[PDB]
Amino acid sequence: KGEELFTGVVPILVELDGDVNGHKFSVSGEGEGDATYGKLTLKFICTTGKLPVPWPTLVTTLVQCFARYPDHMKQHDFFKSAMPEGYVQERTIFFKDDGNYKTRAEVKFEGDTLVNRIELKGIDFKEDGNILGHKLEYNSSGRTGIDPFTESVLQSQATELLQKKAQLVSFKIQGIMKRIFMGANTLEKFLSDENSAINDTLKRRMLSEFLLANPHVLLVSAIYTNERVITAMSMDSKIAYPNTTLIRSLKSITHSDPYYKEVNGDKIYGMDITLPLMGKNAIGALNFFLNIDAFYTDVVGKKKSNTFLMGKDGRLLINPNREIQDKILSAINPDRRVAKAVEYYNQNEAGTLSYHSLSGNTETFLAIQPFDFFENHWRWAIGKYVNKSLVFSSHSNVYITADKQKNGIKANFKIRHNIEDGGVQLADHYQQNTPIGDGPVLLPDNHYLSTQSKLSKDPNEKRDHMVLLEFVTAAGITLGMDELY
Amino acid sequence: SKGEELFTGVVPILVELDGDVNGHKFSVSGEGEGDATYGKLTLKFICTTGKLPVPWPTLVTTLVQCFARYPDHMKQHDFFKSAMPEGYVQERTIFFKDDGNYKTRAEVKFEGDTLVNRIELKGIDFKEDGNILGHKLEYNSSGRTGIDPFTESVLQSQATELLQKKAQLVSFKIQGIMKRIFMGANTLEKFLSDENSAINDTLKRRMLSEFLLANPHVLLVSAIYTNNNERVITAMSMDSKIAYPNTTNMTNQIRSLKSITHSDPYYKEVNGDKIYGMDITLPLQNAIGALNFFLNIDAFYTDVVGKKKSNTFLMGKDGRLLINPNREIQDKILSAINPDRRVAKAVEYYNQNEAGTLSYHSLSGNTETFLAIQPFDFFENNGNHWRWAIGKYVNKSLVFSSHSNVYITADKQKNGIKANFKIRHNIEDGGVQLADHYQQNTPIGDGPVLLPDNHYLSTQSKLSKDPNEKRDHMVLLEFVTAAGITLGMDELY
Repeated sequence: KGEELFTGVVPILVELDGDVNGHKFSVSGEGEGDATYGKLTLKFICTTGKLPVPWPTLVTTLVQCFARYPDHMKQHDFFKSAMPEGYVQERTIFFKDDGNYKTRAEVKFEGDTLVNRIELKGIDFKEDGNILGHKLEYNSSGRTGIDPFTESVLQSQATELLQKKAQLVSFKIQGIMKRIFMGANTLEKFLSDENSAINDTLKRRMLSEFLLANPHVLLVSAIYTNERVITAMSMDSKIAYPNTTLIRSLKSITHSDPYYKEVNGDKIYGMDITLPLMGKNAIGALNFFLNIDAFYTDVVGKKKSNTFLMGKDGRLLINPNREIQDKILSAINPDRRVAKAVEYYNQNEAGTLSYHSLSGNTETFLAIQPFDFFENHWRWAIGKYVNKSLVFSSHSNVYITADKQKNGIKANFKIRHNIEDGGVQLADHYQQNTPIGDGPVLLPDNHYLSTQSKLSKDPNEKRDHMVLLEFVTAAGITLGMDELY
Repeated sequence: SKGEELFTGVVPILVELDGDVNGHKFSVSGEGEGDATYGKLTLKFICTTGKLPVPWPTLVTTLVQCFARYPDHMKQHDFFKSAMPEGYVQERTIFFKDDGNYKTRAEVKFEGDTLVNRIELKGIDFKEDGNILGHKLEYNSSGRTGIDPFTESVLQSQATELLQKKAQLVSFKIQGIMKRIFMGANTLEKFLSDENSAINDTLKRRMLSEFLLANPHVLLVSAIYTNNNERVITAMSMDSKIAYPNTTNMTNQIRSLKSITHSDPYYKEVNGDKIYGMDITLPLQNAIGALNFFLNIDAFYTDVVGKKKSNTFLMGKDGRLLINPNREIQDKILSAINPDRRVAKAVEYYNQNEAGTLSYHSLSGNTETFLAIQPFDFFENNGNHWRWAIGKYVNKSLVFSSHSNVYITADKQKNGIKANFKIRHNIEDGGVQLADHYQQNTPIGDGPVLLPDNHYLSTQSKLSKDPNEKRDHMVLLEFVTAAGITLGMDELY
């Protein structure tokens, strides 16, 4: 019921009202979540001026409702269950040898927006100490609480997953293209030389069917060299038969370089694939225009995603950002490491690589999956990429446990903040979540939530601010008493 | 590594152990198979000298990491396979705390198609009344001694998701194949529907043959004309050749047809072979005739099961096995094959068109099986009729057993690898018997090998017995996988 509210991208708003040692301040946040992937993209601004505390101290306080719960564990999800009315989330954060935060928040829906209103009160802080003195670092470093084996598992998983998703897109593209070429061959067999057996009217019906069976094709023409051309074209839902006009040397399948075709007032990106009708080996040729733009949803999906389709020389055939379509990768991105992707492509070998992204000043991890769309001329490649600095950052964990007396959940965990020039500042978290409203909620079995966070800055934001990117995922030993926990 | 190429399929395993522990000489012979693709090992070990003087669990690490599953991105770090086929020497010293120690030297190499493991083991300084020589260790692991709950949470969740995902991926491929059949069938219907056109029967035969050529999962197709020039044009995909057989009161059932239909699955006799399939019959404002084709279900064997046998099945109405690795249970219902009533949860998933997992006891052996069911429509109803389901299953007791790990590190001097690890054997009335392992592997041949970056190998093992084996023996099932922080240490630490 609440899971249903987290099916697409959800707009996030967060308002924090804070007072630490008498220093009052306010933080406003905006962004979006996708629980399908556990992705959180957030920007926070301090509206009162300078923030009196380090930004890292307020991350756990500033939405576990966007945690990715594997389908087998979607019954242990209280955060989404409490939606749409919401949940109260109170914490006490003890900074060792310093003050403590007391937070009370309300995470609820206001229309399509998931809101997080927070009241925070801090006391007993040292004015010269790591918090009020701003001596904590912006992001985590060092091996303090990182299990190498655990991180090995998770990293290997991430890399395999990225590689697999690229493979799965390729297969889907190949499926679509296989059918086109299979049908094109059949057309070739009938249109070859069925003099009388096939009258032009019957030929046209075969051409229209080809288009109907393969919506990724815009038009198809049989060019006979009774020099003539029977052409069919797909206008919206409707097959029309335009009267084009005008081979010989052709003796093998060929395709044009991709280009834009003007149909109506739209420019459609595609390519012309011409197949000879020979006969006695050149009776004519069959040509069709492959609508590459018709693959947008097949490559990128219904929601924007980090997927691209790439051709000869690293040319972007499909991309979420339409502005870089038809542009070469190495000509758009200065980072010369991108050339590894064209190299993978040219060697018809799948593989990963790292490069700097123009969009976002982030290190990007990219999986390239080359594939032949017909059995380097007939070769494309899928690209799946992700924020490298996020995906291979350390995981912090919270052991979620049910509190029956309060129809809710509880959790205790330790955040370790890096101190300037050496050492760790402990922040001992105590949490209790209670639903808003007396409706049925899912009290879960014990399980873990695992978070990767990366802090950054908006180069164009003049005010005191934090950009927060996170992955949040749920894991548990729930169907496996076979290990004897 | 040209070695990895030797581990592409299932590989036969043989293991010979020659043992001496405090003067008690013994010999162990092992047989089985590995698939490095999945990290799967299936082994049976026999003691040929009589009773084994040591507990079987003490010998599982001695009695084949060449079969570890290495992710593509970590392949350059697979020393074990890179040393093949010439092989590697694997020496260990195993210190049993407050007791004796094993010294093993083994040679893991190829002898023909068989990966062999010849082991010489020498044990000294053991207490005759102690956990080893006194047989006071248990058969399998128990208790929370050295399992990180979080780590096991990750791995278990991964396993469950993976199993569910693989079922989904087979379903899509089946749907792909079926989508084209029905797309082509519709086109046939459009052309064969106008008998009053210039579509001569000869042109109809060509369209029918193309349909078969484009869709090799179809055995034959017939256009049955009823309401004028009573005739039947049939094409059949014979031995790589499209032939045109000549058939001549199912004429009123075609007259009765008012939507697409399929027969119940059955076996059709073509030549001397029974081909399992079903008839799909499509009508040509009434009923000019019908188009019928026979869907060869057996033609989906490789699409469902793969080139190597695997734990996949294709299931129809009432839990009927359409495709299965074991051909003997084809056409049989799941609930009528397996006594375990929990199998009915599959069938329930199927009827509700909802994916999900379940547990049941496998006829196979005495194994608890974990099964993911993925229902899917192979044609677009509000009823079943046009629904199948994929089943992916695995040994539940193995997949959700604890993982033991070894930190593999390179030894540059000896052109090989090294590792230290600790196994905790459960003591009968008691606690844990530590077994501190020290390992050093060196290649046999003087050829190039891959010295790896540091990484982990992770093993799940389950010990069992063959009820029909009268001799002292161990049945060992294992998963072995490789994991590492290789392309992301900087972003991390």
